[PDB]
Amino acid sequence: GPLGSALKRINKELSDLARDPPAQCSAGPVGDDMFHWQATIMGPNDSPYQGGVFFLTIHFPTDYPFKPPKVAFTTRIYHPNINSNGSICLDILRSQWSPALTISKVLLSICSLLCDPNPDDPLVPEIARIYKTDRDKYNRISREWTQKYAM
Amino acid sequence: MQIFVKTLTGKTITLEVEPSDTIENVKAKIQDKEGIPPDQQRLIFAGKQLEDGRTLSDYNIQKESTLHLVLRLRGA
Repeated sequence: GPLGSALKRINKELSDLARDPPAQCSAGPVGDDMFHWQATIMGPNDSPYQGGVFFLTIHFPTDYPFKPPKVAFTTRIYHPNINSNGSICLDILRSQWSPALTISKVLLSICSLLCDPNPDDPLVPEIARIYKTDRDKYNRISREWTQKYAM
Repeated sequence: MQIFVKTLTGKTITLEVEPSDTIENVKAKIQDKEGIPPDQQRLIFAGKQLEDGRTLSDYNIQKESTLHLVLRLRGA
């Protein structure tokens, strides 16, 4: 069924992550449910999040890969495209999703989001304002939150 | 005339306005103090979403009134 189709796609991507592991990223099933994953992202070197470890939840819908996976942060982070609930604003997770894309590509796209936010279409307007107009303050506060919650 | 604008973070904004000022004008004033563009602004008062094109007197907003500033999301 639809559930059955998603299951084998999930397993395929899981084996591909084993053969070709992502750099500074890892992901896998929480328990024995293949539709519910847990992921980690190291703070990118070219970002004020460097040194921190950020955990994410990944839930695969039953219509995967025809519908995008649902990804959210569990670790708190100071970002204009990520709110206090861990919700993420990213095109690849919605309007620009494609079945040809993978979880590996999603995690890489999130990594880039941490290095270069999209302030013009933000999730947290106040943080976006600081990013655009006072980059030093943005970097300063980002590092502080990294120290407090990502260590 | 002096009104107040409360944010989700708890910050209270103090604005100097006139009864004939449109909601768009008010959003411009908020941009002057907070730097947040009008299209990312969403104003709530008397249980209603204040629409751009109407004045403060249209909603009968008077002195010492407190507006609620919330998020206006555009695809994310």
